[PDB]
Amino acid sequence: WGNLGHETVAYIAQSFVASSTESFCQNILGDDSTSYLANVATWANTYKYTDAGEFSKPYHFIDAQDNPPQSCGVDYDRDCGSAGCSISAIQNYTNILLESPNGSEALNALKFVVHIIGDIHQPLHDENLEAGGNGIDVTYDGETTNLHHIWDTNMPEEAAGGYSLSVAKTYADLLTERIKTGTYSSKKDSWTDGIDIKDPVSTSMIWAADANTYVCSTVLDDGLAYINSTDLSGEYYDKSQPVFEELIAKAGYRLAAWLDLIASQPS
Ligand SMILES: Nc1ccn([C@H]2C[C@H](O)[C@@H](CO)O2)c(=O)n1
Ligand SMILES: Nc1ccn([C@H]2C[C@H](O)[C@@H](CO)O2)c(=O)n1
Ligand SMILES: *[C@@H]1O[C@H](CO)[C@@H](O)[C@H](O)[C@H]1NC(C)=O
Ligand SMILES: *[C@@H]1O[C@H](CO)[C@@H](O)[C@H](O)[C@H]1NC(C)=O
Ligand SMILES: [Zn+2]
Ligand SMILES: [Zn+2]
Ligand SMILES: [Zn+2]
Repeated sequence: WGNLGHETVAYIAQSFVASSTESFCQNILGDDSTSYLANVATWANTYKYTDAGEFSKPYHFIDAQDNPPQSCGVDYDRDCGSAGCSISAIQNYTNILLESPNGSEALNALKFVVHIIGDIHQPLHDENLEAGGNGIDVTYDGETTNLHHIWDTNMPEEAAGGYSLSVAKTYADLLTERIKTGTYSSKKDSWTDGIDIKDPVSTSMIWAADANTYVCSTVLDDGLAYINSTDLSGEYYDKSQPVFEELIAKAGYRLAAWLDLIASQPS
């Protein structure tokens, strides 16, 4: 996701974590504002463009070698690669937070988890084709961009009605209400099925597989000729919106569940 998506995911998580989980995170982050998760939700992106953080670029995605839009699937051994991926990074950073929650590595590990649980839920972060759709040129409301970018940024910003942190907070609260009492309330019990703090690979693979199904159903089902030749702010947007909204909601809810687990380990 772009900044709006990541900040939305983070504000949703802040709405669902336990009070002790909140304190646990605020201490690690050295940020006790009411935007504590949202303030750091883009850090991993910032960091990957620095000298020290270049190595972490591959941690934002898993390049699933599947066959969309006819068939989708993610396979950890097949797809992660020797440079690491979203799934191997969730393992590494979760385990840092379990083994050394007070240590010097906990700050970055937490910021990585917050960002990467978000990124896993963006379907094109679970797809090899043309570098997660970066290589696919599109027109969006008259602007030339690419397919990955519209999923990350153009479409969520359009749906949220902006890009600022305060817009993110309002979008988060909309989606949060959908979870508590609205259209997602009968789905959310299934959203933490299979979650296991002792098996970050399996757990994050559930989420990656889930987002990946949308590559076939939604992202690419019109086919590449349609996508090359049509302005995607029309019908493509209209059918994309409910999918990215639900996936952002899931990302937030799952991030909160995972943070609760990490924060509750005895010591
Ligand atoms: N194989 C790839 C390559 C890049 N990206 C993401 C991370 C990059 O910062 C962004 C570029 O728009 O897309 C992706 O998800 N999959
Ligand atoms: N994430 C972003 C960043 C910028 N802009 C647009 C609106 C801003 O006014 C302009 C900045 O030059 O670009 C946008 O819509 N989304
Ligand atoms: C785990 O995280 C640390 C700190 O960013 C990094 O040095 C290391 O290479 C990572 N290990 C794996 C296996 O991803
Ligand atoms: C997109 O259009 C360009 C130029 O019209 C052409 O080179 C290319 O083959 C097209 N790609 C697809 C998948 O239609
Ligand atoms: Zn992102
Ligand atoms: Zn992206
Ligand atoms: Zn990222």
